[PDB]
Amino acid sequence: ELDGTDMRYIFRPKWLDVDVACALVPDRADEIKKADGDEAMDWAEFDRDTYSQSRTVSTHKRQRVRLIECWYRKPMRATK
Amino acid sequence: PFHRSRSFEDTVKVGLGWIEDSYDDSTDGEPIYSRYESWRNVIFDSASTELDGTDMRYIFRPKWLDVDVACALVPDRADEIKKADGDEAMDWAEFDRDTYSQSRTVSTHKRQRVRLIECWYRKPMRATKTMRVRVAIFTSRDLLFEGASPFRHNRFSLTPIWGFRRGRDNLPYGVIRWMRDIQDDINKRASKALYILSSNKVVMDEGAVEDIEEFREEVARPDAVLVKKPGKQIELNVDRELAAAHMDMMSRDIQMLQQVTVATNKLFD
Amino acid sequence: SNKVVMDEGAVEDIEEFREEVARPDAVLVKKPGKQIELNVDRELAAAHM
Amino acid sequence: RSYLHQELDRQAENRFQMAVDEDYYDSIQWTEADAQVLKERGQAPLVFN
Amino acid sequence: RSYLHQELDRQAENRFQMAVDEDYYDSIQWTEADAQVLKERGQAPLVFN
Amino acid sequence: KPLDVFMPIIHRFAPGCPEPTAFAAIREAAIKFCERTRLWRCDDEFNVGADECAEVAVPYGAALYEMELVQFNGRNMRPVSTQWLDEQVPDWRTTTQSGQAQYVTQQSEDTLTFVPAEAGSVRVYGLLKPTLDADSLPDLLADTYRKTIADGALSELLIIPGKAWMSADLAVFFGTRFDRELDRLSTKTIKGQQRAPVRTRAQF
Amino acid sequence: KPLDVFMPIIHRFAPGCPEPTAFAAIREAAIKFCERTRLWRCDDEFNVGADECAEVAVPYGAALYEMELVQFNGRNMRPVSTQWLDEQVPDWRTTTQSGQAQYVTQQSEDTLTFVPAEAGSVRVYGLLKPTLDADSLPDLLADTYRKTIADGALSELLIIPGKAWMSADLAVFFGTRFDRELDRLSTKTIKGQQRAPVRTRAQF
Repeated sequence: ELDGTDMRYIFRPKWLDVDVACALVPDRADEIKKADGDEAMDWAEFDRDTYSQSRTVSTHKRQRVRLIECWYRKPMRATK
Repeated sequence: PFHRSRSFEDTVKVGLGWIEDSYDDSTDGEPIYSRYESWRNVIFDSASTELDGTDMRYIFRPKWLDVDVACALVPDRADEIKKADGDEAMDWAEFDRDTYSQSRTVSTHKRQRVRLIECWYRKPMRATKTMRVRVAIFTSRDLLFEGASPFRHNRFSLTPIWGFRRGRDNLPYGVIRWMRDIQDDINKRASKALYILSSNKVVMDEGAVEDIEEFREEVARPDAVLVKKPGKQIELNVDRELAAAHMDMMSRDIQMLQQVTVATNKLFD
Repeated sequence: SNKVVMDEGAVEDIEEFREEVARPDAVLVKKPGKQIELNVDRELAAAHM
Repeated sequence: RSYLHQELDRQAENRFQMAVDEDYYDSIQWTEADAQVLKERGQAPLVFN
Repeated sequence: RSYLHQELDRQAENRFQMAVDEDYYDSIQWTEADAQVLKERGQAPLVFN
Repeated sequence: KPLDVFMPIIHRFAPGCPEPTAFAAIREAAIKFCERTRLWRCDDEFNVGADECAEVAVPYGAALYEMELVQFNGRNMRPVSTQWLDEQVPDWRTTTQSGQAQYVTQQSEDTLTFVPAEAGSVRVYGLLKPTLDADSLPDLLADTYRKTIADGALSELLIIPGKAWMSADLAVFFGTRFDRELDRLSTKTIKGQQRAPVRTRAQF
Repeated sequence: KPLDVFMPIIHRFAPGCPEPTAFAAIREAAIKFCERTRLWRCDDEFNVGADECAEVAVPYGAALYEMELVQFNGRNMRPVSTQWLDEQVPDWRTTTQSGQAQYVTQQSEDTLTFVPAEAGSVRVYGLLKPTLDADSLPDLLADTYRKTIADGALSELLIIPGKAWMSADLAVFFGTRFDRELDRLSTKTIKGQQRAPVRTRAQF
């Protein structure tokens, strides 16, 4: 479709800090705390995480988790 | 207007494009829908000679739909949809989508796609007091629904935007063809010229070089040191004016593409 | 394609010569005292254009 | 189904031609065999489009 | 998750092509192998962009 | 077929030469003739399988000079050099995976190697060359082209020093005639007796 | 295989040469032949480890002329000159670090050195050259190309002074024939008997 209605689903993998991801969705913070992707976004995130080829990473480290928002379409067959 | 623009864009690239204007019942607010169908997904009767398309006896519209959508589309016959040809174009698109990768470990959950073919055919009637259009939707092994066209107008919803139409076989072709073969010739000329620039052709006296393998490897290298025998002549750079000749040929082909508004007027009409 | 006018014994193997003359990368070997004249007629291309 | 088969096999030549035309539109202009020939040359295929 | 995997691996080629295009935009146009070849040549790679 | 048809010309130009020497010169001259003319052809078939560098089987009084082409289970097979495989197709020798044959390499003097090893019939259509010790020369060398081989052999004999045969003038003259005749017949592979045209392959 | 098959040609041109001197001349002419033609080939497998400048193993009556291709534990290796390493790779000699072997350098006559040292199997694919004292020449030289090496040996034998065998004209003639035949066979490495074409590498 030129309109794009035939698009059944869209996926939005977002890379978020543990603090902000925990803040955005409540009542399920434990799953976020205990918590695929293509080369682009994972490459950017892992380049950020790597810092350099060899570094002495301290105990304090930014913890980033991935949340995926999926918008999907399902027919309903309303009798009307 | 976007649908019409895309349709004419396809009529430029390929032989024809299809725009359909029909009336559909659903929770969609607009009753009269006008949407584009690609040249790939439409099969039309080729026996027609009329410009209007009246002589077109039947139109086939193979569509690829998900099982949930297809079952939701037509009720009372979901079992046949669950249990359930085509040209290489749309089949290739669908099979490329299904293939994912060359070697892939597909999980249990796989989206299932079925092919539904919508057929509109015309049959003579000759009422006592003539051509009545009937819609026909059929899967590979059965037909989902058979009935007459509810619309008063006695023509198929799909209207073909024609283009250059071949005289002998009465089948459309796009603007491309002549530009296509001159283009592939241009590509051949450019590749040949670049090769001739890169690699030297060597004709030599039979005893020119002591080591022929190192010679063969290091003719092209700009830094190579070549060792040759005293009186056995080596002729490097044998044919390189061919480079200029092929470049001129490519330029001439470009000029011929330029030669081949008023000329395009038939597509606009 | 090249046209070749040559002495009789210009090339030892005439089959490899025949195949590889047109090749822009080919290594061609010829006997010393026998001349090779590749590109016998090529202004004809400009004439035909 | 018989009519659809006849339409498909009758149109196959021109449908394939139109497919190749749409393919040459988006800078895909090299035949697989000739692309392999260029690859053996060590030359990267190019399309001027 | 299965749908996301299918959509990711189905578009892997185009995703790589778009990544390469964006990479070409901001003046990185050299393959690592060709950059190494130029380095052995003693030549500093350059992009005209 | 026997060399007794060649030898009378040697008698005429080299008087009373011993038969084994003249026969050896006939063999060497015919070897050079086949190296230049490449007119002798025979067809050989054998079975090759399981990474075996099989040798071409040839008639007893012949050696495989040059392979016109190789057919592998009905496939027109493409000969390439060993370096070409080393530079395009790596792990050429280390790999043991079987497959349908695509390239021919002659690593040894008479052994053929296909880049995919496969157990199937191999047909080699190749030129032949007389061996250094052959009692009977082939029909083409003997019946119709006896004079050219005779001239080459006469050059060889007249070179011999300290004998009544020795004559430098005739040696040089017959060497020149032998070279010119080989040189004329060089194209007979492509042309044949049928006047097949010789046309350069066109590359676009 | 023995040189007594080479002997009849020499005793046909040089009547009474001693067999040891003729043997030495044949071996030296075959050395020159294999230096120009480069046909003779062999493979060997041996283990190299712990900074060991291992030596190649070859058939006893032969010497390693040249290394066509060197493979370390299944890797097609890139040969480099020692000065090339001194330029591109500093501390080649000083370092002792082990790593995946990537270039070969031959410091000595027959010892190959890898700039990354490792303990792994080494396969050497090298052209061969007959030694100065080899009782038996390989089959390809004697059986198929007897005449050319015979020509070279006969040139060397006719060079010898103060003897009935001395003849400058025939010596020059045989030397020129040997040179021409070597020159024609120079391309056999790339070509072979399979008619593999010789094509220049293109650099882009």
